[PDB]
Amino acid sequence: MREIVHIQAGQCGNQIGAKFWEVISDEHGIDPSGNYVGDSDLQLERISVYYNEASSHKYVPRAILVDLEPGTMDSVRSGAFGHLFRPDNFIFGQSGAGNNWAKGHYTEGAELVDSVLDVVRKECENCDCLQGFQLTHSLGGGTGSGMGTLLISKVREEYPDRIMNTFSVVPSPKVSDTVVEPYNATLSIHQLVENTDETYCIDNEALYDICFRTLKLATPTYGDLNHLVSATMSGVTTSLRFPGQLNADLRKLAVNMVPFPRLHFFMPGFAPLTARGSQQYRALTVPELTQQMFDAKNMMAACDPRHGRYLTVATVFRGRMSMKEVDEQMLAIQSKNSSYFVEWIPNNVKVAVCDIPPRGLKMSSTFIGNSTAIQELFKRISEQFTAMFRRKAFLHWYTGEGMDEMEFTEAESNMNDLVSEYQQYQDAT
Amino acid sequence: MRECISIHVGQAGVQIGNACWELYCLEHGIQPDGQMPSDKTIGGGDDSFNTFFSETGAGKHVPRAVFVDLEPTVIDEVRTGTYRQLFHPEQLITGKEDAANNYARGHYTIGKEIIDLVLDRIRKLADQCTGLQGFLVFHSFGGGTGSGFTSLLMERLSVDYGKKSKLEFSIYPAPQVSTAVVEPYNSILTTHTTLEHSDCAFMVDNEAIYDICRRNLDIERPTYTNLNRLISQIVSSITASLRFDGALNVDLTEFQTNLVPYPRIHFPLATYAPVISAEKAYHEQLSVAEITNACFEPANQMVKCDPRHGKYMACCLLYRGDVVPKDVNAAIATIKTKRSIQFVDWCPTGFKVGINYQPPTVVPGGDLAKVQRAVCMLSNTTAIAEAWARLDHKFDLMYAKRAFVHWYVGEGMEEGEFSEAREDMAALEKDYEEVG
Ligand SMILES: COc1ccc(C[C@@H]2NC(=O)/C=C\C[C@@H]([C@H](C)[C@H]3O[C@@H]3c3ccccc3)OC(=O)[C@H](CC(C)C)OC(=O)[C@H](C)CNC2=O)cc1Cl
Ligand SMILES: Nc1nc2c(ncn2[C@@H]2O[C@H](COP(=O)(O)OP(=O)(O)OP(=O)(O)O)[C@@H](O)[C@H]2O)c(=O)[nH]1
Ligand SMILES: Nc1nc2c(ncn2[C@@H]2O[C@H](COP(=O)(O)OP(=O)(O)O)[C@@H](O)[C@H]2O)c(=O)[nH]1
Repeated sequence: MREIVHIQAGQCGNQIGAKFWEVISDEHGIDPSGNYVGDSDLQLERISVYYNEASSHKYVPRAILVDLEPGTMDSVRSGAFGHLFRPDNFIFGQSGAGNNWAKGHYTEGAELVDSVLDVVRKECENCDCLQGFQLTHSLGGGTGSGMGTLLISKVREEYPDRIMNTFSVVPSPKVSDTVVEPYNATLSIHQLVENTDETYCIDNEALYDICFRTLKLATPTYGDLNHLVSATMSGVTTSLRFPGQLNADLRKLAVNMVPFPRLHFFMPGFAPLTARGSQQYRALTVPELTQQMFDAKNMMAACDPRHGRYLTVATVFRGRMSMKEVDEQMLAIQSKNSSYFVEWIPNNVKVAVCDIPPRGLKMSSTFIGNSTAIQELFKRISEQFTAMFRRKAFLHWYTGEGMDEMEFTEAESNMNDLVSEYQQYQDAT
Repeated sequence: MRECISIHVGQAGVQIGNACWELYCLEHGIQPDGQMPSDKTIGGGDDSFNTFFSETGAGKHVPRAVFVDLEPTVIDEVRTGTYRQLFHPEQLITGKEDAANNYARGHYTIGKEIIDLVLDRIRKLADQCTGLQGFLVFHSFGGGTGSGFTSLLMERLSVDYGKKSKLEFSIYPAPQVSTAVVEPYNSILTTHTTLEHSDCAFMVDNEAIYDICRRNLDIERPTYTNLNRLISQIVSSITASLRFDGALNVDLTEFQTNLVPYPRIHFPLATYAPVISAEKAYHEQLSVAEITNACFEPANQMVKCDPRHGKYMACCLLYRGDVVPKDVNAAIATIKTKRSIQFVDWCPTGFKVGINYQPPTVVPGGDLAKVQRAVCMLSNTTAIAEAWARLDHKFDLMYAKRAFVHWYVGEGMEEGEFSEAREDMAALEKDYEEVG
């Protein structure tokens, strides 16, 4: 189809994007320097979505590495797949961007968003058809919520027609170096919700919770977490990298999954919970997998599916396994507890299967859901932020950089409006 | 000796087209290279077979039809395939971006952009014709480039050719192959502006057709190359009268007039009970009588409904070879059992039966095979109210809370037309429950 632009900022999106790209480029199997390593043509049928030919009919992706701590360039080049990125999209500020808005949100880097917009434009020109933007960052601190959200403002200003997707990373007290996060979070959603299309609440909280309770790692570093996220997002992308019945596309994904123009906080999950183990280990079978799809442990966000009604349900399946039995299982899950699936929309669930197995395991599934249940995350942000704000804290920083307090109050009002709206939409019939 | 025009809109309308036109061409024996044993090497033909083919200096019989598809997928396959060579060169149109499950894009953003080129091709190709009875269109409900493009195209065409006709062969939504859930919105949002120009339509419910293929064709994965072969056989049967040669149901005008009880209500059910397992050698034996003996059951119809709970208007048929009209009238005597039949007081009833003498010619090695006989009931039964009622139920359930409305509202049409279209179909179903 058309072409899309990939955006990675901050540290989680910069490093996490690197690992994701590693995973996908390996499964699609093209050489780091671009020799054709793929072993079937079906691999290369759509790979133009995220890879582009060089001067010698050789794949070079279309991605943009943006950040402001100068150390990201070396840290990225020091990964496995760090070299292959285009040696002109490494646009970096050198003065550091310690986790404080309005230094990059307002003060500097507003100077540099012109440069990033110029480069992304000149990049997309040769894209024969433009399909949208792929932005990865973390709702945490400065860069990843500052430059990223300003960039969203600019791109929505310039390219209204195409769609905008966000992969969002929510920090939490368990693994949280800094302290000012809730301020940054609410400051970020108050622009995201009014300037995006659909979201991906890739929670750290429950994801660490998995790494530490059941996946049994007492020292989850930035190693393991990027493992899980690269797996999840690569799975999310496969519905697109492959052909299928539900050949869901960006616009189509939205319109099938977005009931109301605001409530687009998705809840990605993953059924074969995994370590970075040298072994697949756990045989996973489909009747079990379908049950696993809704497993509380399985999800990447802090919520209970049982306590929630799904606005829309989408599923993707992988490997060589019988298609008919899966459908049978899906009908079965819908029947036993009718409430979990919302009454408003009949037949919300959509099922497709992909021929190639995920590289590593035999047969699995990649969840992409959207319940009202997503409200629990936003309630934790609400509580934490409003507690830290009932009395002032650090507010001199933001204020003296040019902020105010009415922006904070309006952001918190926006948030609690959103959560009220979710609560209401999960109680009609 | 009466030409016509065919058309295929969307990737669903082009797939049906592809699965059908091989049946058409092979049915006459027209191969991509074949000599078509009844020709003159320059325009040789004008029998009912050539009534759809225009011959070049090579005596090529290139179809007077187009494939339309803004997102290029199936059409690209046609271009690689020999089928494009068989088709008239450059007649087909290739697009760039579909509306993707939203009627308004194909009706207010995307469809209008290329609709003029489409109608330009229509006009240029049409003026090559002289004896066109009407239009044969293939589409279904799903997106604005597959349901909205149709609506707009019918608007333009009905404006351009006031005298001419257009027959609809549309595909009905089903939960089982759901590639969206805006689909019911699409269906309503089209049919509410389709009756005003259409005059004769055909809905083949994939739901029921899926039920067929899963059970009695012994295919357990409903691939878009199983249902399509079966449905393409349906199309060959219904087109058979016009397409092959002289018999009953000569004309599209004849279709209308022997199926329309009222200009609005032009939804005829189609029936095709006689089926076979597969290329499998032998299962049993079967004669001309038994097949219509079993053409009554409610589970042998292209759309889920109980014909026993309704009354008919008119019922034509076709038969293939092996003539025995005496036993046909014997079947007429048998069907008086009335256990699933009932008619209307004021209107005279006709079980019109016409004959054609060709055994069913089909694809080399599909999920079906050779048999000796068949018959297809074209009942414009009032019972189709069931489908519209179920679709209304689903529509109201989804519309109680303004679902997805912005995904149409911001796309160049207002909201309230939902309500007027809903009441429009309410009037139509009122007309059903009244008739009788
Ligand atoms: C829905 O319920 C029913 C519907 C129809 C029937 C009987 C059904 N229809 C009529 O309405 C009969 C006569 C009127 C007239 C209509 C009202 C006006 O267009 C006419 C016309 C004008 C100029 C030129 C040609 C035609 O049609 C016809 O002339 C066509 C002949 C042509 C189209 C093959 O009709 C037939 O005779 C053919 C051989 C098929 N059958 C019928 O005999 C019974 C029932 Cl119960
Ligand atoms: N060929 C075919 N199509 C089917 C079948 N069952 C359902 N469809 C429909 O195929 C349609 C896909 O074509 P469109 O409706 O034109 O889709 P669109 O998004 O408007 O545009 P394109 O995908 O570019 O065609 C969907 O609406 C499905 O409902 C089937 O058995 N065969
Ligand atoms: N680097 C990294 N950070 C993560 C990840 N998951 C969550 N985080 C959190 O994201 C925040 C990092 O924000 P960052 O993008 O570095 O802000 P910056 O300093 O402005 O670039 C910290 O709170 C991390 O705990 C991950 O996988 N990688």
